Amino acid sequence: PVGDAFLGRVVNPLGQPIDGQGDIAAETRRALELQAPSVVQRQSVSEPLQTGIKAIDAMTPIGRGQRQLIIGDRKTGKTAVCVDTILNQREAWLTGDPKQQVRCVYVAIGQKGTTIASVKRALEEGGAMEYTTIVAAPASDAAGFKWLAP
Amino acid sequence: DVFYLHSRLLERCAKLSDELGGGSMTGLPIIETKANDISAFIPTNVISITDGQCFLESDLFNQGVRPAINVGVSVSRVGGAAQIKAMKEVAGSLRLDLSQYRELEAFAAFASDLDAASKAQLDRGARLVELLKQPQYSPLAVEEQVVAIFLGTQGHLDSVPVEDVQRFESELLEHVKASHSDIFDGIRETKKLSEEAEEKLVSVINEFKKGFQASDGSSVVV
Amino acid sequence: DGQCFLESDLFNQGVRPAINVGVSVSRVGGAAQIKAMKEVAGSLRLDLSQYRELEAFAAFASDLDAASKAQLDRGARLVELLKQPQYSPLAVEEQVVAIF
Amino acid sequence: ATLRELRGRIRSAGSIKKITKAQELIATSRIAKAQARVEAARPYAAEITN
Amino acid sequence: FSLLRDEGKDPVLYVVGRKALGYFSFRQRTVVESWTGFSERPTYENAREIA
Amino acid sequence: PAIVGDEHYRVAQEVIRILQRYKDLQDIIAILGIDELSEEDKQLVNRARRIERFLSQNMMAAEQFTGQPGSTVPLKETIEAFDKLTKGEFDHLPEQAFFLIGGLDDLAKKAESLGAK
Amino acid sequence: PAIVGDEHYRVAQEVIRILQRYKDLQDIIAILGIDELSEEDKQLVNRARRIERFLSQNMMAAEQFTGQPGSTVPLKETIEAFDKLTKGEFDHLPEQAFFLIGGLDDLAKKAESL
Amino acid sequence: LADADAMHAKALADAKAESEKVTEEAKQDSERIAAQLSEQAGSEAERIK
Amino acid sequence: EAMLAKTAADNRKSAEQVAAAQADYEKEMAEARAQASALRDEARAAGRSVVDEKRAQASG
Ligand SMILES: Nc1ncnc2c1ncn2[C@@H]1O[C@H](COP(=O)(O)OP(=O)(O)OP(=O)(O)O)[C@@H](O)[C@H]1O
Ligand SMILES: [Mg+2]
Repeated sequence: PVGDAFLGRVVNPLGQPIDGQGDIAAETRRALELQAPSVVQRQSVSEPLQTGIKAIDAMTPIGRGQRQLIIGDRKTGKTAVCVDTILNQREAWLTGDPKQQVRCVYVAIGQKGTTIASVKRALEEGGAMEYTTIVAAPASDAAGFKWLAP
Repeated sequence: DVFYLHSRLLERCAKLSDELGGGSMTGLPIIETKANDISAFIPTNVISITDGQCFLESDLFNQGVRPAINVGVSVSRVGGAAQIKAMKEVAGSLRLDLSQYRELEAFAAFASDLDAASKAQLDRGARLVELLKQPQYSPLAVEEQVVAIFLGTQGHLDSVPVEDVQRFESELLEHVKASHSDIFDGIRETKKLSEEAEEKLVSVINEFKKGFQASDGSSVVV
Repeated sequence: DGQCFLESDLFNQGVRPAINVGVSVSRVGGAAQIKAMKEVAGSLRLDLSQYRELEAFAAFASDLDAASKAQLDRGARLVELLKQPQYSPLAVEEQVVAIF
Repeated sequence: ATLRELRGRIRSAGSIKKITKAQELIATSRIAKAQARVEAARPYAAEITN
Repeated sequence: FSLLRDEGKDPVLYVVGRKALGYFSFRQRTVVESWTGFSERPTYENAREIA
Repeated sequence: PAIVGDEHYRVAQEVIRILQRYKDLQDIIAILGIDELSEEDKQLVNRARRIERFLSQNMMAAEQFTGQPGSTVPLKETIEAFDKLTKGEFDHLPEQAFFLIGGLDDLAKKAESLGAK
Repeated sequence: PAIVGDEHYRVAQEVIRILQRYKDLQDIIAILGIDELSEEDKQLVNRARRIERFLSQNMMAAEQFTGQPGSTVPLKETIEAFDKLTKGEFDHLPEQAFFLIGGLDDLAKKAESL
Repeated sequence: LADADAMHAKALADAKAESEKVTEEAKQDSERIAAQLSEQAGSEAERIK
Repeated sequence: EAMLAKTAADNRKSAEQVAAAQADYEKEMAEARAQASALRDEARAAGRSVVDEKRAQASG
């Protein structure tokens, strides 16, 4: 299921809520294997996606529609960078103009549940949880959920 | 088909054409390397698939560089197209300054033998490295980043000690936001740093420097 | 319950038995020694590990303070004291006196 | 572990290379200064010899 | 030293610098006087004292 | 800093930075020797050797292996001691004085045992 | 030489030698400054800078970005031009004359433009 | 000497004036910072509510 | 002779004063700047403490 009702909610790879906050009203359904936009359905990437981090925003800028890999060893700050980006989107959200707003999806694959709870708490502190959805496939989930969460 | 797994996943993040609505999805895949081995199978696949890479390093993290992004190897194939005009202008010199500083870091202690230009390069690079540091959970608005990078790259940090740069920056960003927010407005609503705004910002920086107190008491004026 | 690592490089240097002190260890410790040996050799292994560390560190030290030179000399003497020819066992009291 | 210690040796050799190259450049500057000092000393030596 | 020994002479050793100090300490040769700490940049004061 | 406080975090970061720099300089010291470092790097190396020694401790469960009774150090004393170490207050004491001891009182006693104050 | 001929190979090797020795001087120049270099070294630096600038060219694809149209340089013209450059027959001219031009005719014309 | 003494006296006077000015500026901006932080604390407290 | 000595001393004293005036100037410039910086620092510390206690009471 897919819809605006998935903002602020934690779900599993099947879309079923796990935050214990009740049902999620689905605007519609969407197959996981729908083909990507074709080479002629795109346009050049020309809009900044401000991560709020000077290093990225100055040295390795990220535009809307881009795939920027965050790669490093453990405990190097990868999740910190991603959560910083999600939090930085808050002013754009408050603008109210969809051409500026960024909805955020956080897919947590294989993390222990308390780590996901910590990330959700951090997002709540910064108010990012109003425009963020978390898809959780904790370490205790079947390999199928870990494979499907992204 | 593991490469196919990740490639089909990540090719769905795209910037649609205006006919389809103009919407976009930006992907930030995370990859954990072991022993900083980016030539492993899955890191290799994902590095091939994506547009740019931000390489985070444990050694930089321990050295105090946080976020620990290795600007030497981190790349963004989109580049300036993903930056506003003010950011592209101010950040233009960062890459070369940092590369030259990393080349000269071996000569930290021999500044007497360094020619004036090379010692200036070394000092500027030290200030710039201190500039890119950022505390956790503290994203900066693009105008704030533009002003901070302007401080770094216009030489306004040359009179400040390294150990104070960060603090200086933050306080200055506060000062402006407290009393000269029009600079932030101009930048945000025009996406460029106009000449009048630049000169006003320079005057504000100079006044703040007259006000600023270094950690060791050294004057940071001029 | 522990191991005695033997190294050919130590063997060729004259350290016989070629026990690598830094990585060799017994997981029982003083419980496997008589009281006298435990008293004389309480921290010998740590002493020798630290001595090897310093010797590696002071390989090209143009000068050393008094403490470093004293530790190096003591460690060299201990390393010599632990060398032993084959088929030459020492009764426990002889070992206690030597370590003393 | 072979790869681990080989990478460690590579890192060590890289640091050594950097230090030695820096020292070589510093020694170039020092040669310049020492030759300048010899030149500065030359005239008094000539005069006292005369 | 060999030439002076051939000429029926005894070398009396003086040293400027520490490397020679170590070399002669190993050789056990006695160093009557030693000046160190200015090899990189000698001043006329050191030369005057030595002379 | 949110949980452990600003001073604890600052001291921990300083210790980690010093030890990382020491690790970086260790190979240079191995080959070229310590005399070819800058004065600040020499001070950092001495400080880092003392810090890494002081990080060691005589544990209660380790007496069987050493005969030395274990010791316990309060957190505040640990923070203060490592702040002093990173500031170079104990740079004069022999590094052996920092090996397998408890708090600052044990450090002073061991330094006295080695003929230093 | 078996494929491209003797003159082409000789000019190419001379250009490579000059550029390589300039690359060697890069580090000394950067850290210690250019004035630290000798007079022969400075002459070679000037010649190598001129050669590496002349290796630039105004590309046809560059027309869209910069209005100036691209140029095609015949191989023999390139060989003779770089033979002259390696011989120092252009050191007197400024560096700016050597950016994004074609053959010797373009070089001269831009020189009279400076 | 008379001119130097006059310059010293006027420099001290101008120093006192500017010191008062910068001190009042410091008080004003410190009050502004305190009010802003208190308002932010109230806002986040309302958020927690 | 006393007049010549007095003239020399007066030139020296004028040179001393043209420097001591600016010295005292800069001295109390720095004093005021340090006092202002300390006031700002204590204001920031007070604000941080106030927000922290607001956090605590709100959580309770
Ligand atoms: N900019 C920063 N400044 C200070 N500390 C930071 C910063 N970024 C991250 N950290 C800290 O570094 C540690 C690791 O950060 P983080 O968990 O984000 O990294 P990671 O690479 O995602 O880790 P993991 O392998 O556990 O998933 C945490 O203590 C985090 O608080
Ligand atoms: Mg993580």
